[PDB]
Amino acid sequence: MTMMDMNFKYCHKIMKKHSKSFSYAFDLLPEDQRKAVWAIYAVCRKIDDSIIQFLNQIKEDIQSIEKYPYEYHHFQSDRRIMMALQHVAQHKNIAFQSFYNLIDTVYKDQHFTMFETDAELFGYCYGVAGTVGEVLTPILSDHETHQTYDVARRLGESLQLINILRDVGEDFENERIYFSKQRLKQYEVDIAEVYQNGVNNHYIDLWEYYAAIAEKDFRDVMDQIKVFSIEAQPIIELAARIYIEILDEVRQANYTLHERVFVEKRKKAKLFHEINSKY
Ligand SMILES: CC(=C=CC=C=C(C)CC/C=C(\C)CCC=C(C)C)CC/C=C(\C)CCC=C(C)C
Repeated sequence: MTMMDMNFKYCHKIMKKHSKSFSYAFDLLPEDQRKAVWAIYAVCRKIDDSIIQFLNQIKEDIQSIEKYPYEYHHFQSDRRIMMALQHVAQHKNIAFQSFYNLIDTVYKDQHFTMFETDAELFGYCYGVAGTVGEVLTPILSDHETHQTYDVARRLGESLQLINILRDVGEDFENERIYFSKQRLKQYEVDIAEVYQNGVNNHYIDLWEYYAAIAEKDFRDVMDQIKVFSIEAQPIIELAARIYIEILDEVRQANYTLHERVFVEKRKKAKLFHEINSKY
């Protein structure tokens, strides 16, 4: 166990801590690719939770790395991750701009006001997850064209959207609603009310209307999975398929707003089999 290794293993710990689904999937990659993904997840995880002196530190470390990839830096933030990322950046191409978007997006959240329109919601989704998918693109593809970044973005955005959908109650508890004012009003939904009195027909419909957007985006990515390298395809199929499965979970929980639903490891394993079986 070198020193890099320990850094990467911390990264890995973080990812497995916070995303049982993506770990499950992405741990099935070649060693080189799965390490890179650990580093990037961790950096992003670190920014998402960073909340404000830490976040500028993380931005500064990343600017360092981008300017002078092959210098030693005294990282202000988390040194274990920045080394792991710096190591990646030496061998692979990192969309630094996408990190800066995510960072920007996370600033703006300290004064979160509700989105006026779906457009704003989809634009948050980009900043929060579309950005991640872009950062990962060079890792999961042999040759990176515009439609490679496009797909991975679309996947990223839809997964974030599936997040929102699972997390509706929890998010309300933390004084956040991600459904847009225009869509709430059109569908006649008061999220405060549903939280108290259970679900109804108007909620289900709004929730089902977003769900439709996700499933559709998921399908659109499956039919373009080829843009990713051959080892990564079934991995990315898996990750996505597990995450759509989250939607049927919420349905069986009757769209509850008083627990995180989950896809038990056995189901995860079932799906790896279905997907693996046709590769
Ligand atoms: C938790 C989970 C997921 C979490 C988050 C996700 C996302 C943020 C997707 C979008 C983000 C992407 C592409 C990059 C990540 C980095 C940032 C967005 C900064 C599913 C697995 C279940 C767990 C770990 C236990 C939870 C308990 C239950 C399900 C009962």
